[PDB]
Amino acid sequence: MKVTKVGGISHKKYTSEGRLVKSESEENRTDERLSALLNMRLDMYINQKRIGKLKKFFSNKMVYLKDNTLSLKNGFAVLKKIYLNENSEELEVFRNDIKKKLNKINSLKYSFEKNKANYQKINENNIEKVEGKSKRNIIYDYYRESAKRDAYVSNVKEAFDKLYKEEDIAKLVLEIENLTKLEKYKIREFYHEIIGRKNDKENFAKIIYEEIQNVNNMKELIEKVPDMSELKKSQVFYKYYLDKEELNDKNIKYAFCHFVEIEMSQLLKNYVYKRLSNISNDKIKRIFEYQNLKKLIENKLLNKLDTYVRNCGKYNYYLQDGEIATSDFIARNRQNEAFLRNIIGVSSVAYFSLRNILETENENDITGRMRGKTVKNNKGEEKYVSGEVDKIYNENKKNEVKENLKMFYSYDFNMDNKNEIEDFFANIDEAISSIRHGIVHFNLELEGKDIFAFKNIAPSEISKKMFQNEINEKKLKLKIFRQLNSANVFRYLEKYKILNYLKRTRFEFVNKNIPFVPSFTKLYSRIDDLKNSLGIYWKTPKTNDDNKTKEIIDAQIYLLKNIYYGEFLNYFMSNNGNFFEISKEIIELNKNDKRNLKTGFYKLQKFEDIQEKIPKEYLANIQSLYMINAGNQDEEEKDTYIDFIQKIFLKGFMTYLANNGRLSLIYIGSDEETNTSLAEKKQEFDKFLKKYEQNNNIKIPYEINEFLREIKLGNILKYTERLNMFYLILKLLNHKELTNLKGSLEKYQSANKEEAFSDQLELINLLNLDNNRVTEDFELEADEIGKFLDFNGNKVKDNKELKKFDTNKIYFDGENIIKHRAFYNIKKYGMLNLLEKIADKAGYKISIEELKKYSNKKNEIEKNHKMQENLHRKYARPRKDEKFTDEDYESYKQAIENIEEYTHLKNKVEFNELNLLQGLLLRILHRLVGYTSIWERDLRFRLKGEFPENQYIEEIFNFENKKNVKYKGGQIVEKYIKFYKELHQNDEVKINKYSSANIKVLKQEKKDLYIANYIAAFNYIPHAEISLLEVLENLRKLLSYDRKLKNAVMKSVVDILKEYGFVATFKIGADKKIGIQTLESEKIVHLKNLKKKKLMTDRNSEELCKLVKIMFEYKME
RNA sequence: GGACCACCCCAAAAAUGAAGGGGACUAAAACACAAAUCUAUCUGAACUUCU
Repeated sequence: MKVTKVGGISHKKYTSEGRLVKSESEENRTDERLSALLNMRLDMYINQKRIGKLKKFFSNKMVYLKDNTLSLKNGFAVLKKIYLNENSEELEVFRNDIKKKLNKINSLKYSFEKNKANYQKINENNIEKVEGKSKRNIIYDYYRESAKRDAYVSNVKEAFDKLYKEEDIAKLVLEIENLTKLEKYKIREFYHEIIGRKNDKENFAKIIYEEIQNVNNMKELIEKVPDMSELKKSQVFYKYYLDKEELNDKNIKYAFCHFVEIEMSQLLKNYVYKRLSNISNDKIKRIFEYQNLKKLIENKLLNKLDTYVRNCGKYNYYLQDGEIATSDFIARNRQNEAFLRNIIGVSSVAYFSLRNILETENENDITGRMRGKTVKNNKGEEKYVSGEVDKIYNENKKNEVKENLKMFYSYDFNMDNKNEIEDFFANIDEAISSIRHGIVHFNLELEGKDIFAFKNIAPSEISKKMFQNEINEKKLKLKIFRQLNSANVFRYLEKYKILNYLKRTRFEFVNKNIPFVPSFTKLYSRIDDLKNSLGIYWKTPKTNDDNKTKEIIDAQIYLLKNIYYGEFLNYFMSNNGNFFEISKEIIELNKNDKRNLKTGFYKLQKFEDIQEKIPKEYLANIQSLYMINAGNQDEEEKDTYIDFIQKIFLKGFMTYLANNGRLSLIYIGSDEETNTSLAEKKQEFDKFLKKYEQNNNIKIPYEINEFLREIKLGNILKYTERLNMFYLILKLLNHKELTNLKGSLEKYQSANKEEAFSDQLELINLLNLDNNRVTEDFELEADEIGKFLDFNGNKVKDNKELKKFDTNKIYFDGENIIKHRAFYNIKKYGMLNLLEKIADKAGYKISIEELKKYSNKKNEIEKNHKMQENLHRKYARPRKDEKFTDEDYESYKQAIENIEEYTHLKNKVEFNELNLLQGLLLRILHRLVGYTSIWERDLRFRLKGEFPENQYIEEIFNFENKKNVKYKGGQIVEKYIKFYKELHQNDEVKINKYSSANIKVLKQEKKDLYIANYIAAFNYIPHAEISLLEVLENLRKLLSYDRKLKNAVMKSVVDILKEYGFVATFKIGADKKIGIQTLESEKIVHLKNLKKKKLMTDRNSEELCKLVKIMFEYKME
């Protein structure tokens, strides 16, 4: 019986009591909802025809008691009178079950009132510490210090041994294995015999409640009532005497037999009672054996102790004198703390992209250095430091640094200046340290707009000139023009069809601060699916070429996309406009649909009670309902809150596209006699743009300038100085982190209800016209292609041998390079000599006969891909004969087997499997940074929670800093280890665990705490001297303080492997060590109906599937 | 040490059903103008409807 998450209501805890709260207003809804749940649904109260019809009848009928009346509500002998549609003497049968329903509601009503806000900053002897006020947090605050931690473990072991006696558990493990279904009560009623409730309710329940009223002291109650159970005496001390008695070492032991009994009950509710669950039967052996169970419960109370101490440190920076942490505070706090862990992550990628752009052989980072400034010696006071930008000019890498600078920036550098460039790398490195110090100074003052302030940083002569040549209104016109050309618009439209387009649609480049809008891709893809379900009148372009259709749709998307973000979202979100005209329409289109008029079970019924009076506030209510009902649906689904919100922005867009009034975008697209006249138009303009990247200010031809005269822009940033440094960070970022940085700045604005990065998000969108997808005229040294190719068993290195290698000239084709898109990302992040070593171990090479088979099968896919689409059409919509007999089935099987063995073979010689491998290795390493950033935030929280004094702890978590008294030099791990040694100076072996001889094994193997500097600096990527399965091993050792993070390491790695089409079965041995048992590429099922003949056509090739398993296991030497 | 196959919080006279609830409160995800294609689509309830 779910109580919350049903309207907009949710349990939100407050100062005086916890409260059921309708989404926005803080009024009490606890009495309103719990009176509404006080009803007996009459289908409970009961092959598939008589049963299935009666359940639909009595689900409408509810039996409630308002007020002490048995009247029924619309949605045995007394049950049939309702079925024959025909008072109080009859319905008194149900009060036996409604009194059990009433007592559940009164117990839940008291369950919400005690779930109140706990954490309160206090001020005892001039230090600001945070304590809990709840009954449990009084126990955790007693054992808060690290000295009393061993007494906390012993009291759990003492309480566990008084409740569970090694054969009561041993019989209880047997009953969990020896059930399948409907036998839960035998486990349950035996477990109540272990606790002993039958000699508790019947002997002490009514006795002890009288004596609580008299003696008002636990010491006097035990003297008054002797011979209590050790668990019952533990329960009374928790409820009636824990708030108001002082905690001695003798009376602290009463609270632990109740804390252990909760944990054993929570294990039964998850692994026995509810759903069993779907996990295993081998899991149960690991959980419930007595020596494992005694270890697991104390490994779970020590988790709950450490989350308290971590919360007392987290709520010490974020809270004033002065305040109690209500759920309004806590939820806003988490969305600001998740903001910080995304800016720590964006400065770890920006270091990493600055290490590839300036190739360091040491892979050792970065201060201080990257400009030449001398410093005084101990003797003589005369030296010159080793600046890495001056290490260019010793190795003469300036032909290669300028090559790496071109991939990130597209500015024409001149390495002969060499003082202008060393000032440019200073302004990149000072910009990353500026947002690094912003994380520190978002503690004393909660203003996130000042972490991108970039104060006291003057831009270079390059970075000023580079920014103004990417903002001014003439250059943005030649990026709109490049996006129009690259989307094949000039080839599939007439000249006046697009001049009429450019006179109307304006290009902004304004964030508009609207939450939860769908992207237009993922919304264009729904059109042909939803075309019949909604009154759309659209025609997706269909042509018999299927490479022409991909290029018309790529022009169909881009032309409608600038309508969607530019003109549409200003119309569709103004208070004048049709938002609720469409929102009430789609709820009616689902209600008045067929087969929902049969049974009124349409899914959009839970939206009809929402009005909200504003289209912008309506989304913030739907996006609030979405965030509270995430994680309920399994497999998961097309989720309702996103599916409903994609219908509004697609019905409303196609209504905005019909009314006023451009609708010639359908027939783009149609006149084949026109496309002959525009066939070479894309080639003439692309030849111009390659002459534009070689030199900008040449000349603009007349046919170019007729488009550029009409392209209109919304807003220009006008060059403030602090955006100049924020631009240099964003060019050092891939697309996945750049949208995470786009998302985290939007979620900061919607959480704090202010606009603070509206100048920053406007500059992210001026990088949204920069992704070119024909990337990026980089050089392709032909030796570097040929480390993956084997010409007669040897790597092709000579450029003449590459022409000798192939014949069909899908490679070299002199005198040029075919320049595949896969080698862009593998070289920008290179990670190019690494994937040589992985491919050499796995034998992944491009054979001659395997490349020769490519050009044979390439002239056969167009026969196979067309024949697959034709036979699939007989399967989906026959409409004529109700055929697709078995002779069509076997012909469809041989069609998709040939597409499968070609697409696996196309992706190998087009290097798309290396672009998938590089995309997979880097996606894992960008995710594991996000766990070491949680570790850095939760490291200062445990230390500030343990020690509210000792202000030197904050001096650990600084990054230059020149101010520190005790911990001067080093990064976080190098300064934490000397904090750890001077704290445990009397408690070896813990010093010798971090001793200077032990630390060399600890650092080289990247064990317990040196994996944090290893992951966050991306030190895997040049050499990989420790494998991923040992990085993931050492990260779970690092995150062992928090169990929800130690468990979510492997869950986030399996889910990354599942996005790239792999099903991973890891094994974790008896030693803490991870190995892959099996990888399989996930099966694309064809013909999902007909229930017997599926085809399973796996996505990634088996040769790539082996090659990923080597990548996790690859270690240097 | 065994992840994937979470975690935390509140509820013990009557109301021993702790056989219950809660969590944007806490992680994982999801949402976002990168990419990638061979999975009919569309309704629904804990396989079943559709033109």
